[PDB]
Amino acid sequence: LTSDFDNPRWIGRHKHMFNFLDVNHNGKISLDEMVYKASDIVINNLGATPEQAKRHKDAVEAFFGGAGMKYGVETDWPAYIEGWKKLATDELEKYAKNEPTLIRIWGDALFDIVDKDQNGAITLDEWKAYTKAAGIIQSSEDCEETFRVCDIDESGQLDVDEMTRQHLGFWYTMDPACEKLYGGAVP
Ligand SMILES: O=C1N2C=C(c3ccc(O)cc3)N[C@@H](Cc3ccccc3)C2=N[C@@]1(Cc1ccc(Br)cc1)OO
Repeated sequence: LTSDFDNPRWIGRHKHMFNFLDVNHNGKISLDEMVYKASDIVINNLGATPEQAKRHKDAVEAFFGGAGMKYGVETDWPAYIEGWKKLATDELEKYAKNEPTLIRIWGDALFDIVDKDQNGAITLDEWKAYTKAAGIIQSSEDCEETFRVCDIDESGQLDVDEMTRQHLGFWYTMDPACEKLYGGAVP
Protein backbone atom coordinates (compact mmCIF):
# COMPACT_ATOMS: atom_id res chain seq x y z
CA LEU A 1 0.00 0.00 0.00
CA THR A 2 3.17 2.21 -0.21
CA SER A 3 4.35 3.96 -3.41
CA ASP A 4 7.87 3.84 -4.96
CA PHE A 5 7.98 7.06 -7.05
CA ASP A 6 11.76 7.48 -7.13
CA ASN A 7 12.21 3.94 -8.57
CA PRO A 8 13.50 4.33 -12.19
CA ARG A 9 11.47 1.24 -13.06
CA TRP A 10 8.25 2.95 -11.90
CA ILE A 11 9.08 6.07 -13.85
CA GLY A 12 10.01 3.97 -16.89
CA ARG A 13 6.89 1.85 -16.73
CA HIS A 14 4.81 4.98 -17.07
CA LYS A 15 7.12 6.52 -19.68
CA HIS A 16 6.65 3.31 -21.74
CA MET A 17 2.90 3.93 -21.59
CA PHE A 18 3.16 7.64 -22.34
CA ASN A 19 5.16 6.75 -25.43
CA PHE A 20 2.65 4.06 -26.39
CA LEU A 21 -0.26 6.51 -25.93
CA ASP A 22 1.60 9.18 -27.91
CA VAL A 23 1.05 7.34 -31.18
CA ASN A 24 2.10 10.26 -33.34
CA HIS A 25 5.15 11.22 -31.23
CA ASN A 26 3.95 14.76 -30.42
CA GLY A 27 5.58 14.60 -26.92
CA LYS A 28 2.15 15.33 -25.50
CA ILE A 29 -1.26 13.68 -25.14
CA SER A 30 -4.75 15.04 -24.37
CA LEU A 31 -7.77 13.72 -22.49
CA ASP A 32 -9.56 13.95 -25.86
CA GLU A 33 -7.22 11.38 -27.36
CA MET A 34 -7.56 9.09 -24.32
CA VAL A 35 -11.39 8.92 -24.42
CA TYR A 36 -11.39 8.64 -28.24
CA LYS A 37 -9.04 5.63 -28.03
CA ALA A 38 -11.15 4.09 -25.28
CA SER A 39 -14.44 4.34 -27.14
CA ASP A 40 -12.90 3.36 -30.47
CA ILE A 41 -11.71 0.07 -28.98
CA VAL A 42 -14.86 -0.90 -27.18
CA ILE A 43 -17.38 0.24 -29.80
CA ASN A 44 -15.48 -0.64 -33.00
CA ASN A 45 -13.56 -3.76 -31.88
CA LEU A 46 -15.29 -5.32 -28.86
CA GLY A 47 -18.99 -5.02 -29.57
CA ALA A 48 -20.01 -2.64 -26.76
CA THR A 49 -23.57 -1.41 -26.55
CA PRO A 50 -24.18 2.34 -26.44
CA GLU A 51 -24.80 2.22 -22.68
CA GLN A 52 -21.71 0.08 -22.02
CA ALA A 53 -19.58 2.44 -24.13
CA LYS A 54 -20.71 5.56 -22.24
CA ARG A 55 -20.07 3.84 -18.91
CA HIS A 56 -16.58 2.91 -20.12
CA LYS A 57 -15.91 6.39 -21.43
CA ASP A 58 -16.89 7.91 -18.07
CA ALA A 59 -14.50 5.55 -16.26
CA VAL A 60 -11.53 6.34 -18.59
CA GLU A 61 -12.23 10.06 -18.41
CA ALA A 62 -12.17 9.86 -14.58
CA PHE A 63 -9.01 7.68 -14.56
CA PHE A 64 -6.84 10.00 -16.70
CA GLY A 65 -8.57 12.96 -15.07
CA GLY A 66 -7.17 11.74 -11.77
CA ALA A 67 -3.74 12.02 -13.32
CA GLY A 68 -4.39 15.70 -14.10
CA MET A 69 -5.35 15.41 -17.76
CA LYS A 70 -8.13 17.62 -19.16
CA TYR A 71 -10.14 18.14 -22.34
CA GLY A 72 -8.46 20.69 -24.64
CA VAL A 73 -5.11 20.46 -22.79
CA GLU A 74 -1.96 18.88 -24.12
CA THR A 75 -0.11 17.06 -21.35
CA ASP A 76 3.66 16.67 -21.79
CA TRP A 77 5.83 14.08 -20.05
CA PRO A 78 6.85 16.11 -16.93
CA ALA A 79 3.18 17.05 -16.29
CA TYR A 80 2.08 13.45 -17.01
CA ILE A 81 4.37 11.81 -14.52
CA GLU A 82 3.71 14.44 -11.79
CA GLY A 83 -0.03 13.82 -12.23
CA TRP A 84 0.57 10.06 -12.05
CA LYS A 85 2.14 10.57 -8.63
CA LYS A 86 -1.13 12.20 -7.50
CA LEU A 87 -3.31 9.44 -9.10
CA ALA A 88 -1.38 6.58 -7.57
CA THR A 89 -1.37 8.26 -4.15
CA ASP A 90 -5.15 8.86 -4.27
CA GLU A 91 -5.80 5.32 -5.50
CA LEU A 92 -3.73 3.68 -2.78
CA GLU A 93 -5.53 5.83 -0.15
CA LYS A 94 -8.90 4.67 -1.49
CA TYR A 95 -7.82 1.03 -1.57
CA ALA A 96 -6.56 1.16 2.03
CA LYS A 97 -9.93 2.62 3.13
CA ASN A 98 -11.92 -0.03 1.18
CA GLU A 99 -13.29 2.64 -1.20
CA PRO A 100 -13.68 1.83 -4.95
CA THR A 101 -10.61 2.88 -6.98
CA LEU A 102 -10.74 4.53 -10.41
CA ILE A 103 -8.94 1.52 -11.83
CA ARG A 104 -11.62 -0.82 -10.39
CA ILE A 105 -14.41 1.35 -11.80
CA TRP A 106 -12.72 1.15 -15.26
CA GLY A 107 -12.27 -2.61 -14.85
CA ASP A 108 -15.95 -3.18 -14.01
CA ALA A 109 -16.99 -1.20 -17.09
CA LEU A 110 -14.47 -2.93 -19.38
CA PHE A 111 -15.22 -6.42 -18.07
CA ASP A 112 -18.95 -5.95 -18.67
CA ILE A 113 -18.01 -5.56 -22.35
CA VAL A 114 -15.24 -8.15 -22.64
CA ASP A 115 -16.78 -10.97 -20.48
CA LYS A 116 -19.43 -12.58 -22.71
CA ASP A 117 -21.16 -13.85 -19.51
CA GLN A 118 -21.12 -10.45 -17.70
CA ASN A 119 -20.10 -11.94 -14.38
CA GLY A 120 -16.87 -9.99 -13.75
CA ALA A 121 -14.30 -12.40 -15.22
CA ILE A 122 -12.56 -13.00 -18.52
CA THR A 123 -11.06 -15.95 -20.36
CA LEU A 124 -7.60 -15.86 -21.91
CA ASP A 125 -9.13 -15.48 -25.40
CA GLU A 126 -11.10 -12.43 -24.15
CA TRP A 127 -7.93 -10.89 -22.60
CA LYS A 128 -6.17 -11.49 -25.90
CA ALA A 129 -9.01 -9.74 -27.79
CA TYR A 130 -8.98 -6.70 -25.50
CA THR A 131 -5.20 -6.14 -25.15
CA LYS A 132 -4.48 -6.71 -28.85
CA ALA A 133 -7.25 -4.29 -29.91
CA ALA A 134 -5.91 -1.72 -27.45
CA GLY A 135 -2.35 -2.55 -28.51
CA ILE A 136 -1.02 -2.69 -24.93
CA ILE A 137 0.01 -6.32 -25.60
CA GLN A 138 0.89 -7.57 -29.11
CA SER A 139 1.78 -11.25 -28.75
CA SER A 140 -0.17 -14.20 -27.44
CA GLU A 141 2.78 -15.27 -25.34
CA ASP A 142 2.70 -12.01 -23.33
CA CYS A 143 -1.06 -12.30 -22.86
CA GLU A 144 -0.44 -15.80 -21.54
CA GLU A 145 2.05 -14.40 -18.96
CA THR A 146 -0.76 -12.34 -17.46
CA PHE A 147 -2.61 -15.54 -16.60
CA ARG A 148 0.61 -16.95 -15.03
CA VAL A 149 1.05 -13.90 -12.77
CA CYS A 150 -2.59 -13.59 -11.75
CA ASP A 151 -4.49 -15.91 -9.38
CA ILE A 152 -6.88 -17.55 -11.87
CA ASP A 153 -10.27 -18.71 -10.70
CA GLU A 154 -11.86 -22.21 -10.67
CA SER A 155 -13.20 -21.83 -14.19
CA GLY A 156 -9.88 -20.62 -15.65
CA GLN A 157 -10.95 -16.95 -15.64
CA LEU A 158 -9.35 -13.70 -14.49
CA ASP A 159 -11.67 -11.89 -12.05
CA VAL A 160 -11.88 -8.08 -11.97
CA ASP A 161 -11.10 -8.14 -8.20
CA GLU A 162 -7.85 -10.06 -8.85
CA MET A 163 -6.83 -7.87 -11.83
CA THR A 164 -7.45 -4.77 -9.66
CA ARG A 165 -5.08 -6.07 -6.97
CA GLN A 166 -2.42 -6.91 -9.59
CA HIS A 167 -2.85 -3.46 -11.16
CA LEU A 168 -2.24 -1.77 -7.76
CA GLY A 169 1.01 -3.64 -7.53
CA PHE A 170 1.97 -3.12 -11.16
CA TRP A 171 0.94 0.48 -11.88
CA TYR A 172 1.05 2.07 -8.40
CA THR A 173 3.52 0.31 -6.01
CA MET A 174 6.23 -1.74 -7.79
CA ASP A 175 5.21 -4.88 -5.85
CA PRO A 176 7.66 -7.56 -6.97
CA ALA A 177 4.84 -10.13 -6.98
CA CYS A 178 3.16 -8.24 -9.85
CA GLU A 179 6.15 -8.11 -12.22
CA LYS A 180 5.56 -9.26 -15.81
CA LEU A 181 1.79 -8.76 -15.52
CA TYR A 182 1.75 -7.76 -19.22
CA GLY A 183 4.54 -10.18 -20.10
CA GLY A 184 7.34 -8.51 -22.04
CA ALA A 185 4.98 -5.93 -23.56
CA VAL A 186 5.35 -3.46 -20.67
CA PRO A 187 8.56 -3.33 -18.65
O1 LIG B 1 -5.17 -1.50 -16.86
C1 LIG B 1 -5.38 -1.21 -18.03
N1 LIG B 1 -4.69 -0.23 -18.68
C2 LIG B 1 -3.79 0.64 -18.19
C3 LIG B 1 -3.26 1.64 -19.03
C4 LIG B 1 -2.20 2.60 -18.57
C5 LIG B 1 -1.75 3.59 -19.43
C6 LIG B 1 -0.80 4.53 -19.08
C7 LIG B 1 -0.26 4.51 -17.83
O2 LIG B 1 0.71 5.42 -17.57
C8 LIG B 1 -0.67 3.53 -16.94
C9 LIG B 1 -1.63 2.58 -17.29
N2 LIG B 1 -3.66 1.68 -20.30
C10 LIG B 1 -4.56 0.84 -20.82
C11 LIG B 1 -4.94 0.89 -22.27
C12 LIG B 1 -5.77 2.04 -22.65
C13 LIG B 1 -5.28 3.34 -22.48
C14 LIG B 1 -6.14 4.40 -22.80
C15 LIG B 1 -7.41 4.12 -23.33
C16 LIG B 1 -7.85 2.83 -23.50
C17 LIG B 1 -7.03 1.79 -23.13
C18 LIG B 1 -5.10 -0.21 -19.95
N3 LIG B 1 -6.03 -1.13 -20.20
C19 LIG B 1 -6.30 -1.93 -19.02
C20 LIG B 1 -7.81 -1.99 -18.85
C21 LIG B 1 -8.16 -2.46 -17.47
C22 LIG B 1 -8.48 -1.54 -16.46
C23 LIG B 1 -8.78 -1.99 -15.19
C24 LIG B 1 -8.75 -3.35 -14.92
BR1 LIG B 1 -9.11 -4.04 -13.19
C25 LIG B 1 -8.44 -4.27 -15.93
C26 LIG B 1 -8.14 -3.80 -17.20
O3 LIG B 1 -5.74 -3.24 -19.06
O4 LIG B 1 -4.66 -3.44 -20.03
